[PDB]
Amino acid sequence: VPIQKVQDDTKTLIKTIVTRINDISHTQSVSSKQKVTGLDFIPGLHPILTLSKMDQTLAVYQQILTSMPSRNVIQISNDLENLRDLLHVLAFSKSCHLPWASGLETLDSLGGVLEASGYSTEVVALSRLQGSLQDMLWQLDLSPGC
Amino acid sequence: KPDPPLGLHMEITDDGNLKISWSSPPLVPFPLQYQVKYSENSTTVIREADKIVSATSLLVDSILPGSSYEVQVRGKRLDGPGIWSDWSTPRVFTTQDVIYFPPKILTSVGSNVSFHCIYKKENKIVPSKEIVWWMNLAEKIPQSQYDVVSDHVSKVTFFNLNETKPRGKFTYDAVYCCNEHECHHRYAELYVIDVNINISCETDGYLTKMTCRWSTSTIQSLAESTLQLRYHRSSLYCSDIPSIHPISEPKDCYLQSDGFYECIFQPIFLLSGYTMWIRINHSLGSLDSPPTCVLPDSVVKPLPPSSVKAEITINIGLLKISWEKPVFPENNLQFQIRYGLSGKEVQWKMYEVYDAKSKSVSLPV
Amino acid sequence: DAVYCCNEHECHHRYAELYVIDVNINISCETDGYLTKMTCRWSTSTIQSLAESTLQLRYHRSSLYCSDIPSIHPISEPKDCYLQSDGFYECIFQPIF
Repeated sequence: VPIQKVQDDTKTLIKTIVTRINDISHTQSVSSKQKVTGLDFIPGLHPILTLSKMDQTLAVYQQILTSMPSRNVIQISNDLENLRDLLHVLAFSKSCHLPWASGLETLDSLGGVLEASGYSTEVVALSRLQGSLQDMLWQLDLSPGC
Repeated sequence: KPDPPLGLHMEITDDGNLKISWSSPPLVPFPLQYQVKYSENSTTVIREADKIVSATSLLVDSILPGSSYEVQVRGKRLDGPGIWSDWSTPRVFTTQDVIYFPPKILTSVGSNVSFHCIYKKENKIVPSKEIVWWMNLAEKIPQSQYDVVSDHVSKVTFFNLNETKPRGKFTYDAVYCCNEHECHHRYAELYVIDVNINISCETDGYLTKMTCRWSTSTIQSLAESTLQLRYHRSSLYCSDIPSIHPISEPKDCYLQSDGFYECIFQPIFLLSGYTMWIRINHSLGSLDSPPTCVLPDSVVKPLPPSSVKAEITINIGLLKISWEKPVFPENNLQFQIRYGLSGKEVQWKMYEVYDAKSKSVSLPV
Repeated sequence: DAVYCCNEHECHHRYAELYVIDVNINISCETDGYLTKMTCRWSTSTIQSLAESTLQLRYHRSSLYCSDIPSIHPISEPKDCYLQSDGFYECIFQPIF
């Protein structure tokens, strides 16, 4: 397993998800950094310093995206899974043992927001995902640690 | 008291042995021991033999041509003071002259296959030196191929097999075993099918699904063949050497107007190695085409670059070309630019850009 | 369009729904060359944007002539229209007055 190739592919998957969100016109007009109350469970821009943090963040995003009926969103969830797997192989090449992140146990609340306001959940989840991926991409050269 | 064994069948093995087979009754949750009675009635010898077996099959060595085999089996519980079942209904199997072992061979291109035969002439087993082999009754097989395995039985060995060409309905080549000039009606069936089926996949421009295609053109020769794509998903990446995995799942493929089958994988795992092959489930046997592993992220067909702008720079006089890098793939890209005078036929000049962070190029015109 | 009510900078999840649909639908009719039936057509092109919308042509027949100003009448009947290959709905009035 080439380490350099895996690192570049990890970069690529992150850029890939970011660009996908860029294609989604309604998400572009929405501020990534902006805080919206109720959506706090979604892992938005809050410093993601380490690989385990990245893994749990991506896991929660996958869990949220899986529940929303949209063709683009299902794939984004899949991309997030592959990104997690890439992080796991990098952690292996670095001699780190990454436990497989479960999603949020606290999904019993997400149903309410999905029912009441689908639009808010989708736009927030996508814009915060794009932001989180951008800082992850920035930090992946900084020699990320476990 | 178990019920008598059901479904008593008799097939000839590739070795030329008579394989008696049966099914266990479906209602016994415990192993059975079987007793097989068989008689061999030839024109010159009657042999009776009782064999006890724990398997659901029996081999009988060296089948005699022009003999009649009657077989009965009964079952008893293997463990403890079991009662014997009643006997199965008697099944008579009267053999015909001339033996092929095997009766049929289903193989792929480039393999080696060999047949053995025995020729019975007027209740006598002829010497192997007399036996001659023929293909499709058209022509005699070269003597170099023959090998005398034993005094009674002759063998032909084939090397570097080529695809069987179909003659009318028949997909296979009829191999005949003859006593000198004179041949017999029965022949052996050799089936060679090109398993070299190209499976190509393409992920849609939004990377939401992956469509895989393969052509039927090599397989339209076999009526009764059914085709099923199988796939095995790896957790990450493709192996250096793809191989058939015992645990596989089928995929629904739909025949398109262009004659190709189209199978859509949705959702798709971009970084999971999808090993695929075609399962050809002939009436006797299953063949898997050579497996190929495909990574959906590495087989992306990108969307064309959008927002393409071509302007010639004022004062400088360079054809400045600009665009927006296409959404997919986000990997570093090399770009190819064709340009030419606009007309009924455009004489395209080609230019390649290998800078990943490049969004505009200026080319003299 | 989702309209939101927010306390200063910070907003809430719930919004108000505003639906504006182009109702400017051209209905054109044509009586066959034998004047035995009248076929009316209208395009879907403005309304293909709303899934879950159902479309029903309604008509009110006057005893004689058309009014100077057409208006919706409370007593109306529906007409069976059939979508054609050209993307237009076709409704045949037979017999015709």
